[PDB]
Amino acid sequence: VSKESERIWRLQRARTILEFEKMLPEWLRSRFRMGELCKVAEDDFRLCLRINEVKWTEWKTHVSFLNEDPG
Amino acid sequence: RLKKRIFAAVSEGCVEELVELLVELQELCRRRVPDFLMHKLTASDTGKTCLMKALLNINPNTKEIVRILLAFAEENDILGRFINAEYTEEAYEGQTALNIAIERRQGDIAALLIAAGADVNAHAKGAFFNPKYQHEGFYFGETPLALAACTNQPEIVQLLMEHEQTDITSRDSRGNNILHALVTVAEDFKTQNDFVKRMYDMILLRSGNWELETTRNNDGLTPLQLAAKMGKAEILKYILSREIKEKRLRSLSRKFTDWAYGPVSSSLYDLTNVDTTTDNSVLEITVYNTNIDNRHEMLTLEPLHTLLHMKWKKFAKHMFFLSFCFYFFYNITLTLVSYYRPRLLGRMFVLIWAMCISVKEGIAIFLLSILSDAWFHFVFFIQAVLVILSVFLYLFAYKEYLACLVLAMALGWANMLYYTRGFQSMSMYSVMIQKVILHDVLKFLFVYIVFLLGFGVALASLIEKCPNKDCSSYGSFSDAVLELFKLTIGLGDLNIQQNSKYPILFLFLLITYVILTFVLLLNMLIALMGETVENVSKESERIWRLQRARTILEFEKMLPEWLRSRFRMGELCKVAEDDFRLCLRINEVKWTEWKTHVSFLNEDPG
Ligand SMILES: COc1ncnc(OC)c1C(=O)Nc1nc(C(F)(F)F)c(-c2ccnc(C(C)(C)C#N)c2)s1
Ligand SMILES: COc1ncnc(OC)c1C(=O)Nc1nc(C(F)(F)F)c(-c2ccnc(C(C)(C)C#N)c2)s1
Ligand SMILES: COc1ncnc(OC)c1C(=O)Nc1nc(C(F)(F)F)c(-c2ccnc(C(C)(C)C#N)c2)s1
Ligand SMILES: COc1ncnc(OC)c1C(=O)Nc1nc(C(F)(F)F)c(-c2ccnc(C(C)(C)C#N)c2)s1
Repeated sequence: VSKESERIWRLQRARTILEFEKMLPEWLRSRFRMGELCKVAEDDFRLCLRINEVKWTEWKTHVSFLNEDPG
Repeated sequence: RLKKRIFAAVSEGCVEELVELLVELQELCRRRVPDFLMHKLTASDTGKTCLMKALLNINPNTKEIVRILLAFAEENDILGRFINAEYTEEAYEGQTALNIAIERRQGDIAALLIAAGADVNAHAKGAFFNPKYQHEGFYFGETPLALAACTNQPEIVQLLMEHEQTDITSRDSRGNNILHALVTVAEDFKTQNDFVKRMYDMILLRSGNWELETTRNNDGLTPLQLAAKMGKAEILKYILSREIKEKRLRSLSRKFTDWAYGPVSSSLYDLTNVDTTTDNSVLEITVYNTNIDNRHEMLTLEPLHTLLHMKWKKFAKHMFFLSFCFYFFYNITLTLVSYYRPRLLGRMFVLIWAMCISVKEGIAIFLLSILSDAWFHFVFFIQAVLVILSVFLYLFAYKEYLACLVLAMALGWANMLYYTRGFQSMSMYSVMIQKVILHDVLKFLFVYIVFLLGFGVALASLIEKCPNKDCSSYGSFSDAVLELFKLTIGLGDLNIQQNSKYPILFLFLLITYVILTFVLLLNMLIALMGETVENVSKESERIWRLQRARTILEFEKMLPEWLRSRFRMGELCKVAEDDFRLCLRINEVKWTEWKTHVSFLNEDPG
């Protein structure tokens, strides 16, 4: 139950978040609507969500980009 | 629209001919001066140049790209302020192209940029490189040497230290030099393969001198005290028991074998900033810091363990037994004064010792997590306060002194735990000082008050106003709350006759309350027990060792200066040409590592 607690809390929170998001008026949802447009290719322009993660157990090297300039 | 073209041609790298033609066009536009060229060569939003964008995007043709860029920069006498350019944004301020070349593990281009004249002291003084807390940003040391050593690039660390203008004794914004940074980044037993230990040893031997290790950051900590502050058990074990076997760097060691004959070997350990004779030593920091949860493994290191054992066996055992005896006779006198209360030999030794304890523990509190280590200070102070208050109320004409006197007697017999925590019979109390006081008892109290109030209302509501014992002990809300409390205290009795219009609903709610309070109590019970008896015995032994070290250091602070100098662990030993550092001798016998003994201070053992 140590972990089962986290399981049940996560499930209840997800269901609560989704039903609350359903309760809002459409204009409020359009106001919140996380995710920003991003050009990915010639004409792709998809709604992307930026996720800055820190994996402090890293041993590798990264060389790729879309906007190499750190945001 | 040429800036974006140069940046795209330099980031994509699909062909260097694109950037070659674009640079020809740029030079043509420049002929019709340096500030214009680099304002067209940088991004005004962050300050990044095309060199950083070329190194941030490594591709199979990036070495030729940086060669082309540096050739074009030197062909215009601008390469000085172009290879040394740095970000301007608040988050990544100070980051230059050498930081990016090292963070991308590009050694060849790094040598190229250092040969071209990129200053090797560029401090990445940004809010991303100096995070407020870890896991939000990347702190390596704000320097190319620290970045090369933290990312496990000993080739670049050699390339950086063999350079001429490098500052090995450079201190970043946090005050850290390279060694504080290495201590900060060092992870664990087998997580980072102990490469930080390798870099620490290599950088300390390269610059063989005591300045890197005797340097205090902005918190007044040296790399050794910084390994003590954090829970870096591996780096602390390395620095403390560090034996250099080279002939020139022997004075850098902190441990010196001087004695080996066969398997027998008597080794000296250095106790300069370790043996509580200074401001705050590895011993003080390791014992008193309650923010690592690793003192179990750091207090068993090579000099610290024997230092604690020696202090104990030398004076702390005697002081501890003497204080236990004094408190035991204080409690016996208190018990005999409380039993023979006047409803005569000495009833003031109680009073003088109570005032002594109150002032001592009060001064102890005044100089300060603080409910687990410094817990007994509060209860000893409260007991002494109760005693002196009982005396004051007794010499006044108060008959309410007996309550405080009996409470003080009982609380003193309870405070007798502090002396008997490592006796295997007061184990559960010693560990539930930590377990139950944290949050489970307050969660239990909140839920129990909710149960009590709700069921008090639910049961008092069900009862009918009756002509004046009312046939019901669940009368007003307070009587129902009292009956319920007495119930969970095993003081009551449930009867089916309570003068209700709904006796079955009343009985249902009463039994529901009983069962719910039992569930609550049993949750708290299995929490307080949490047996795993092997692990709970580890916990009790660990608590005993931690408090033993803590009280050893407490007792060492009470002695005067002359008694401390008369105990003074550590024999003075000459370890170099003229070093003469206080050490601590430890004899060992190893029957496995058979080696010819060429490092020693004395050739004649004994
Ligand atoms: C080794 O222990 C002893 N040996 C011989 N005699 C003794 O007492 C005569 C004792 C002893 O522990 N006495 C105590 N006194 C008090 C005081 F409240 F008065 F402070 C105690 C106390 C304090 C706070 N919370 C509780 C709990 C949670 C248990 C409740 N309810 C109890 S406990
Ligand atoms: C935080 O809890 C509270 N705080 C303040 N007041 C309270 O009640 C006054 C309470 C409380 O728990 N009330 C309750 N109501 C009812 C009910 F009759 F509705 F079923 C309870 C009940 C009765 C019988 N079997 C169960 C289960 C199925 C769980 C078992 N086994 C639950 S319990
Ligand atoms: C209807 O009863 C209940 N309903 C719901 N919850 C409950 O408890 C959570 C209870 C209940 O009986 N509680 C109790 N408390 C205490 C106390 F320790 F405080 F004295 C109890 C007690 C009293 C006297 N001798 C003992 C022995 C020596 C047997 C022990 N051990 C225990 S009994
Ligand atoms: C005063 O406490 C005692 N003193 C001396 N002897 C005792 O044993 C008889 C007792 C004692 O515990 N009596 C109890 N009866 C019951 C009941 F289930 F019937 F409600 C209890 C109960 C209530 C709620 N949740 C549990 C769980 C699920 C945790 C279990 N298991 C058990 S507890």
